This record gives sequence, structure tokens and C-alpha cells, in this order.
Amino acid sequence: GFKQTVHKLLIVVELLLGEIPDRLQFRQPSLKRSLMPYFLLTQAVRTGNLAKFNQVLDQFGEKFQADGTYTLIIRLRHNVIKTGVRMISLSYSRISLADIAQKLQLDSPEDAEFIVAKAIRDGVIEASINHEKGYVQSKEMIDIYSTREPQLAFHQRISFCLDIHNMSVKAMRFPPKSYNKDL
Amino acid sequence: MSEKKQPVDLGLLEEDDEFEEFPAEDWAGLDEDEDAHVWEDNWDDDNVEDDFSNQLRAELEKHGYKMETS
Amino acid sequence: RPANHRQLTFEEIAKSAKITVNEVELLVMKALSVGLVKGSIDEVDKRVHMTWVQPRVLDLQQIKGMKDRLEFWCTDVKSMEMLVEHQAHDILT
Amino acid sequence: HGLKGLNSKLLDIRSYLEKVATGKLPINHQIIYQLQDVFNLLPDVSLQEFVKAFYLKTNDQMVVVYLASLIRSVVALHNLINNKIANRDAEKKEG
Amino acid sequence: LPAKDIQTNVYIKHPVSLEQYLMEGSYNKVFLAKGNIPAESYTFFIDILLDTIRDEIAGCIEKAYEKILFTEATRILFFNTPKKMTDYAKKRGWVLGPNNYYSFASQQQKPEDTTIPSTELAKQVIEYARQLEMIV
Amino acid sequence: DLYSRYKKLQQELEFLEVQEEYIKDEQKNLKKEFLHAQEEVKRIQSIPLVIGQ
Repeated sequence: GFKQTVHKLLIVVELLLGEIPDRLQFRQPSLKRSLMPYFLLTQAVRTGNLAKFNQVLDQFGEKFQADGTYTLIIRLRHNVIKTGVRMISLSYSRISLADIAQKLQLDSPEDAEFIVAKAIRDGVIEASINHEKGYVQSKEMIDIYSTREPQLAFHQRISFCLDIHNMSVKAMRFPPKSYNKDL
Repeated sequence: MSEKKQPVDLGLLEEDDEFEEFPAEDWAGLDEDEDAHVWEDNWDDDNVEDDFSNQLRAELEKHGYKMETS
Repeated sequence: RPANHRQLTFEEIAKSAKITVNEVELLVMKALSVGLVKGSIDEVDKRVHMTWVQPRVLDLQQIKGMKDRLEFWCTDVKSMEMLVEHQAHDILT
Repeated sequence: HGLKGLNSKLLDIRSYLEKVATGKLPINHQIIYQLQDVFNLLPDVSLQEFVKAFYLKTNDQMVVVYLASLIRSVVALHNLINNKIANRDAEKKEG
Repeated sequence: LPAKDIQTNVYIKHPVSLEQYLMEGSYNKVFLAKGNIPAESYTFFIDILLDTIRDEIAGCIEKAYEKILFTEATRILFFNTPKKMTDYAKKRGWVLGPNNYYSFASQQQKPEDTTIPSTELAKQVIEYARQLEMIV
Repeated sequence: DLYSRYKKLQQELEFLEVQEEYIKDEQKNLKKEFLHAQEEVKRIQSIPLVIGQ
């Protein structure tokens, strides 16, 4: 009954990164009714339709926009295109001028490479900016560290995991002392 | 403290007082087909289902016409 | 050159032996046929990788460099021994 | 072990380097060529090919991590159960 | 700030719309919207804001991960006044090729020799014998 | 008596604090003796033997 706030704000701040995990493993008839008005828009984030969903939000929006100051939703109204272009980063490399530009509701040469470059300057993605005949290419290498500097990759994973599991070993050494303390 | 849950439960009582058993039955129209089904798969099936609810829901009957045209 | 990219190319062999590029394969084949060198090169573009070899006469710059690299190895093993044993003896003993 | 090699090598190469410059009465200098040869048979390998070997030995390290964490987590059963069932029952039955 | 005081004036929603455009980063809408501001006398201060963000916009557009051609800098950059190619030649300190901007020192770093991380792994093993066997 | 309990108690602080490294020595040494006697009674069990019923 209380975790609907940390879960609600949790998914609200999780859908900003483009990947929004819905309610999968928890079955309780409180977060369902809490998420019923938010479900249409949190499902509408991934598709990323600007003009339609812009009217869909304020259309039936009462409580999630009446929560106050509409800050993160007024940032979401222009974050739809950033999560959409991040889905383009999860999509193929070559960017066309009509197919994918018309698909992204943005048909112009300047703002295409300009806003895509605004997504490149973030640092969360990887691209190869090259201009040979006018088209903008990208290497989009999202290959994981498998056989690519593994020791430096999961080195901190081994150190941190052994630190947490080792302080858990302390957490299984001390409670036995708190057991044998009285006898 | 466990005492701050009371006003949140009052907000849940207000949400329950908005519609009286309207989302339970109206949403139960789909829950009767969703009951006892793994809700982990209902996120993908509901994702593609709601994604195709606008247009090109089935699209398999149209491929037979799209073979000669594309 | 004992270290620092021992890998080389046939340009130094052909330049020092004033021989063409067609005979360097027979030259290294004879070098491997004598048995004084065991060098096997996995190159694609022409390269010359070598292995164990014996001077058999003398080298003074390799005596001084032997003292340099030898003292360096000794002080590095000593540095690792004092480093690991320093706190290791205090925490484990 | 580092002292076990440190006293030997450090104890030998000092008189060795002394007899290099201050030596006569041939000490079989012929074997010195094999000495420095074998010493130069490891010319500071760049470790480029052995990276995958560090991935193998470090993967075995990960196996030891999972064995230690999981097995110790199994050992925590009897301790983290007896600590409760013994203390609360001895306390509730003490008086 | 959304205290619902007026909410209908262009100056109340101007900073949040300009800051949201800053989150988008689109400079064409700001330049085309320069003449949309009314006779309100803070337009020169808006030009001061553009003067203090032009270093970040021009700095981010000239990141040059691989390479960029001058034909895009003609439109994206400011007017034909050679202030950017002069000040940025003494600020960035890069090479000027045949009407092209070259990018060096990009993903040129050589990987490690695996010697130092092996030493810190040995120290981590020392800490593993420490924490695993300290109370004993 | 009221203010003397501090400095008088400090002697108990030292007397109880001195037992830390002591119980460290006992817990580190008596397990070494435990593996000494453990391997000593383990090596008694020899392979050459007679089989009964």
C-alpha cells in the first residue's frame, strides 16, 4: 500500500532513459489501480508520437498532472523525442532524409543531424560522425566487453561483489557471536 | 514508523471513491481472459497488442496482397 | 636489440647482405637448416621474428646492460617482496 | 618466498658482478653466455597474447567467488537459524 | 516557480520554454524566435545568455569524435565573421587542413600492459586473506 | 565514589581490553593444534590392515 509511491516515481524516472519496465513480478490490486491512468502514456512513451500523445496527456490527465508544477511531465513532453532518437540509436545506423526522418515526425536536413548530434554529445551512445557524400553514418558498436578487455571490465565487479559478499560473511560471523554471547 | 501509510490509504480510498467498481468490472472484462495467466508474458503480449491496436493489428492477411506489390 | 619490439623486417637483412627479396626466404631457410636459430615467424606481410641465439664470442654492452637489467630485476623482486611482505607479515604472519 | 629467492640471487650476483671486472684465472666464461642467454629468453613479453589467459584464470577466480559466496551462504543457515530458535526459546523458557 | 500567479504572460513561460529548448538544444528555434520577444527590454540580456551559451553549443558541435566538414559549420556556426575560426584557433589549438577540420587524439590511447592491474590484484588478494582470515 | 568510578573503572577497561589479543592468540593457536592432532589421528589410519566381519 505504501510501495506504490516509490514504485510510481521509480517507473516515472525510469521511463526517462527510454527503457520503461512495467509491473511484471508483483501482483497486488493497488499498484494496478494506481497505474491504470498512467498505463496509456507509459505505454505511449516507447512509440513516441508527438502530436497525438501530446493531446492524449492533457486530454484525460487529471492526477498525474495535478500532482504539482508538472515539472517532469513538462520535461517528458520534449523527452519523447529524445527517447525516440535513443530508440533510433538502438535501431540501424544509416539515417535517411525521408523514411526515418518522416518516421520521426522531423523532416529537415539541419535539425536531423543537429538533434542527433545533441544525442551524441550525451555520451550514453556510440557513433562515428563521418561526412563523405552528405549522409551521416555511425558505427553504433554496442558489443559487450566479451573478449574486449575483460579483466578491466569485470575487475571492479569481482572486487565489489567480493566486498559485498565478504561483508555478508561478516554478517554471518557476527550474529553467531550475538547468539553465543549469553551462553 | 508505519503511521504515514494512513493518508496514502486515504488517497487510495479517494481513488476507489472516484469510480465505484467501474474499473474492477470494466477491466475485469479483460482480466477474465487474463486471470491465471503469467503476467510476465502479458507485458510483451500487451506491449505488442497495444502497439498494434491503432493500426496493422493482424497484418498477416495483407502480406498475400503485399507479395505482388512489394 | 634484446627488447623494445624485437620484431623486425627483411629490409635490414637484404640491406646488410645486399641480396634481393627473392633470396631472403632461402637465407632464413638456411639459417633454420643450420640449427643455430629456432625462429618461426607467423607474419602475413614480410617480417623477421627471431628466437634463442648464442653470441659465443663476447659482448661488453650486454655485460653492462646485463648489470642494468639484472639489478633492475633484483630491485623489482626486492620491491615486491618488501611491498607484499610489509603488510602481509603484519596481517597474516 | 621472495626472501628465499632474494637472499640467493642477491647473495650470488654481487660476487658475480665483482668477479666480472675483478676476475681472472678463467672461471668458465663460456657458461656466462648461456647464463645471460637464458636470462634474455624472457625479453619482457608485452602480455598481448596472455590477455585471454588472464580471462581464463580470472574466470576461475570468478568460479571461486561463486563457490565461496554460495557455500558460505549455505553455512549461514544453521547459524542464522539456531541464533533465533535457541535464544528465543531459551529466553521464553528460562523463567 | 509554477505558483499559478499569472501563467498567461509570455515572460512567465519564457524561461521554462527557453530552458526546455536548451534541454532539446535546438538553436534554430531560438534564432528564429529572437524576433518573437515583445518590446520588453531584456532582449539584450537574452543575447547575453546566447553569448554565454555559444561556447557550450559551439564546443559541443565541434567535439569531432571522428571528423566534421566545413559545409555543416557554415550553417550551424554563426555568420561569416571569422571570430570563431580565429578565437578557436588559439583556444582549441588544432590543425587546419584544406578547408576541413581534422580530429586527432580520438580513441588513440594504448591499452595497459596488464602489469599494474596484476599488482593491484595481488593487493586485493592480500585484502582477501586479510578480511577472510583476520579474526580467524 | 561518584567521581572515582571513572578512573577506578579504567582499570577494568584495561583488564578487559588486554583479553582481546589473548583470545586472538588462543583462537589462532588452538585450531593449529586442532589440525595438528587431527592429522595425527588421521595418519594413524593406515592402508595395510586385516579385513574382518
